[PDB]
Amino acid sequence: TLRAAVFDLDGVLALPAVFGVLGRTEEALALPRGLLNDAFQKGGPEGATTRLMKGEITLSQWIPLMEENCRKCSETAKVCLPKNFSIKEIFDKAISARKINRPMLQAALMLRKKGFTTAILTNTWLDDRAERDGLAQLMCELKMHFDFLIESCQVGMVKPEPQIYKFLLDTLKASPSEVVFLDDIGANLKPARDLGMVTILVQDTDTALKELEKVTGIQLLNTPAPLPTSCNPSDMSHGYVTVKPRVRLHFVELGSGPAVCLCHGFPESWYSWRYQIPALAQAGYRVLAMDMKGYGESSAPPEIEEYCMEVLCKEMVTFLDKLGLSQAVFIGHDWGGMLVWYMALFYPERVRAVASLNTPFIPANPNMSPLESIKANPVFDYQLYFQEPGVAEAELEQNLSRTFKSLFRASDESVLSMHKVCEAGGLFVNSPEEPSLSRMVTEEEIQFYVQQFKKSGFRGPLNWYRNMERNWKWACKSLGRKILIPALMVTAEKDFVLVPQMSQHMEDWIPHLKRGHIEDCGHWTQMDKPTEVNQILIKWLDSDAR
Amino acid sequence: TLRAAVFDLDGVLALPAVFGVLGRTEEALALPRGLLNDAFQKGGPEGATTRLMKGEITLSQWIPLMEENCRKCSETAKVCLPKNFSIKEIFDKAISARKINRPMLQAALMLRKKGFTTAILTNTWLDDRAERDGLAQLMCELKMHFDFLIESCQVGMVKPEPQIYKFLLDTLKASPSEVVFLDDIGANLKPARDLGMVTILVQDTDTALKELEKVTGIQLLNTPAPLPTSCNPSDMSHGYVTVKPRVRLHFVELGSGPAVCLCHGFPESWYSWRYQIPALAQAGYRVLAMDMKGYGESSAPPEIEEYCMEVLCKEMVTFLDKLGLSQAVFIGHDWGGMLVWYMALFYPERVRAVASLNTPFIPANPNMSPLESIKANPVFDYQLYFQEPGVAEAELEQNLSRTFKSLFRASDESVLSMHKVCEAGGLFVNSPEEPSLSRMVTEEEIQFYVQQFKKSGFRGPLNWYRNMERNWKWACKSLGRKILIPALMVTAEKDFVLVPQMSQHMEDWIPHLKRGHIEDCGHWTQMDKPTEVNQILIKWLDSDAR
Ligand SMILES: COc1ccc(NC(=O)Nc2cccc(-c3ncn(C[C@@H]4CCCO4)c3-c3nc4c(N)ncnc4s3)c2)cc1
Ligand SMILES: COc1ccc(NC(=O)Nc2cccc(-c3ncn(C[C@@H]4CCCO4)c3-c3nc4c(N)ncnc4s3)c2)cc1
Repeated sequence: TLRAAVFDLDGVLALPAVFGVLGRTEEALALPRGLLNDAFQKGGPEGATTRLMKGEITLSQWIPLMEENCRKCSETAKVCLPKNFSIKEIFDKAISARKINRPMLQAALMLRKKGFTTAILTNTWLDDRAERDGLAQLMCELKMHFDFLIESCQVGMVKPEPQIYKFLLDTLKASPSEVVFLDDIGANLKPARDLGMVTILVQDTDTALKELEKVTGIQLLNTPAPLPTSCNPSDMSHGYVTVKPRVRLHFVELGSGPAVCLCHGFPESWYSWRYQIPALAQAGYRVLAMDMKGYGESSAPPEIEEYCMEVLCKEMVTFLDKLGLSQAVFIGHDWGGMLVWYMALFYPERVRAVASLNTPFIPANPNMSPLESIKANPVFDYQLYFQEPGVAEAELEQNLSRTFKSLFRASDESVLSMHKVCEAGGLFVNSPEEPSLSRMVTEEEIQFYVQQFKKSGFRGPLNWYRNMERNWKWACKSLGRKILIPALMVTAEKDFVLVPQMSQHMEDWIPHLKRGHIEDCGHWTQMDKPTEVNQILIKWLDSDAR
Repeated sequence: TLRAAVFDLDGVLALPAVFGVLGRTEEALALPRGLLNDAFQKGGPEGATTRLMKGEITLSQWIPLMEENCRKCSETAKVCLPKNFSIKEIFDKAISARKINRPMLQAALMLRKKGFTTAILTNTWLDDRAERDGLAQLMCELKMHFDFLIESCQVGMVKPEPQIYKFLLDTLKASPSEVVFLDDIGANLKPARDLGMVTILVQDTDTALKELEKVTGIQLLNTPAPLPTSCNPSDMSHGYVTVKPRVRLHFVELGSGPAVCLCHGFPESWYSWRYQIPALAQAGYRVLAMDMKGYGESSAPPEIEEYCMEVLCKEMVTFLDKLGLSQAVFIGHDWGGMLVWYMALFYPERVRAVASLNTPFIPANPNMSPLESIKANPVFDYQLYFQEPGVAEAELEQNLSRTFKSLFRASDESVLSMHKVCEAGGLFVNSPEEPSLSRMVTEEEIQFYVQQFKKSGFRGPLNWYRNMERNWKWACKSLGRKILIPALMVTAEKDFVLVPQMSQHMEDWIPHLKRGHIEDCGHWTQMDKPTEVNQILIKWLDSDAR
């Protein structure tokens, strides 16, 4: 019968409770017990605090009124408030110290994953303090995970008034018996109970979650570590820049701070960074997740030479110019990782820092043709298969769902055996018509890639491999250079195409190179090990990129 | 015969010349005259500096080589270099001190305006220093104003090599006699002259521009103050956010730094901010120029209530949520100015600072109907004309070019007389069928507005005026509040609709309100006085918004 879960903010989704700081202050300043809490609730439904919680006045208008109540209370109690007593200081510190209650958020996230409608119902204020951004940032992080956020100061009603509960029920489109309501204030829980809602008085989080698990029949405690937050394509800001007459680049954009340009590989999408986008934005960065040239909503001209590294890099520099960005940190994976090393070598003034997942930096051999190197290693046979225009396109485009389900597999999921691809006559000749779904992806996520690839197919993406000679000639111009800007190389233990050992000599050309290494990780780094990718990238960004 | 102008960077488009710092350093450290300049050019075409200028090595690889040449030169000269002599420090300071030569840039801008192809040809380096962003920012500001930027380190050729001149001519698609080439180095001018180009040796800017004016036949010196840089719609980054199922918001985005959300008025576009967008981005802000709901590429649902302030504000808060922005500075003009005051009153935690052009903040009268106030003032008669759905739409949509040419007029250009609009039967009844073009706009800029309005017409825009009662009821909830966040009110002397005196009591509700005032400025503030709007906004942003 239960299908909705409602959470309070202070003392439930965020700890320590801002309210509990009035008690801590009394103790720290040796004031009479309850003095501050009494001045706070002074006047009850007609008092200054209710006016604040209903949105009649702002927090900065409330501060002097709370101070006057504090003076009145101290007078009656026959005590003196200290020399430099400040309600502003006390509240600034309390609000700043209040952080998200991670296990409570995890429980809300699990209930919503299981089909519950979730909401935050809170008695809050209109915050106009100079330091208001901290609270704004917290409310943003929290709210994205819920169906509804109901704030007393916006609705002009306050808990425990019965009208706010009828408003919640109307917002939820649910009858009281269908709702679990969690609150740390027993008085605010009473009208929900009186209406017939399941109520949980929250003291310690663990007990509250045990009651929540018992009543919902859903495992919320001791659960496995969840995946980082992903992206819903229709909820993102989509950006479009024309870099030249027939070429436009599409990107997804989230967050504020230093620009972080994410560059996917083959045959991928901006969506390959879905687990990184929210995390990097939350870490204090402005994420620009590209659809590389030839992919998704970006233009896909047919000509091979439109996909040589020199032109791709020139376009990424134009992309920055048109957005008015002097620099970006460039993070690439696979072919994207190759491009980012080239951006660092040719346009260091535009590259704040550079990081590559899997793709090593190997200097060009000015004596050997690049095709000779590919022929020497049996693992790179698929690249010769990719050479003849039309051959790989026909195979990869034949059945899109089959293509992505065969490609996107974890290291233990029987990934494509790429030896003798040319001899066999294709990539999927020993592959099932209907592959099983990898643990890394949902059916819906595969259908997103299928839909994206319906627009342009595989011509542009395969063209990235068709400029060996052109790329070699351009790379030779960089032979006397070193990469001296901040650089990170992330190796994936079980990537059998871009093996960790291929990166071993990078320090000869990148002396200050920093590294990351991910164990039990295949080629599809971002979706294989998203938590670890996020951990490595955020740590390096905060230390080396600002 | 002349149709192309080529400019050097160091000593021509940027001053003081980075090269002249070697001489200043010798003088300041009392080193033998020419010692540093000699170590700099040591080895000539085979030396370290040519390798740097050709892109063989980066600036950070060059620094130790220059230091070794400095040691060799001092040895031969029988002198000692000082205790803490640093080539890095010297160059960091020289590059940072180098600023754009504004009169040279103005001359290039005028020549391009008159149909010249313009280019920058420069001997430069691959900058990987920790402080490289300063130079990146300068190159970005400069390059946008030119057809081509040719950098020695990217082309692998250097002035005075004849190949770079043949490459320039091929890039320009011009014969030498058609080209003016300006350089501060006589040796680098010689091959252009030998090819038959018009050459100008640049010492002082004034003399160089007198020679340039004489040879081109174009007034470049003593010219009137130019307009700020505008926007070419096809060169901007275009962003799109779905705020709810049937509503998407479009915006143009430029720059990095604190988010600045520009909100246009009626019946306008993001393009109404064209002179502000480049200037604010250059000032160190991330500009988000909206197409407000009902306009341009943003959705335009037909329902009146979709355009009440409460819903418009809720959507702008959702817009911030989806972009991952905790706050933005909100700057509005006209109806946009009305919305920004409402954002400050209802969502102060999301508003970094608020500024309005022309639109005052007038608290709601809880005793009088908003329609009663409009009827009391004859100037607001056009608002009653705007009430009946369909009437104003038919008149404004009849001839789009006529609508915008009649509307967009400076204070001295016989703007619409809005008295007895209802009695007359319309806005344009006493207006010509073919209005003259205002000095504020080009024919092309009018056709941009015409094209934008072809999509949705005037229904959504007029609906902003159709929520008087709803807006009044919502505004009454804010009657006990004050705006205590940073606020700027900009009045326009000759706006006869939004008169400066209408803002006179704003300090009663916004005690710390800052002001700007623009004389001889009509209603269309941004295009009437763009230089002054930019000056007022940048000054206030830098002082009050970060
Ligand atoms: C079947 O589905 C797939 C999907 C993705 C891939 N991934 C790739 O093919 N990744 C990729 C991306 C970019 C370059 C390479 C690559 N594969 C082989 N080499 C050859 C080098 C040369 C000597 C040692 O290995 C390179 C590289 N190309 C370059 C280059 N052009 N410049 C610099 N370093 C390298 S490494 C691979 C493979 C199969
Ligand atoms: C014919 O082409 C045009 C193009 C643009 C305009 N511009 C406007 O109509 N601007 C505009 C925008 C927003 C509000 C108003 C406005 N016009 C009259 N009042 C009435 C006030 C009330 C008492 C004194 O004047 C208001 C305002 N509406 C509000 C509101 N709803 N809330 C708060 N303050 C105001 S001022 C005007 C006019 C003709």
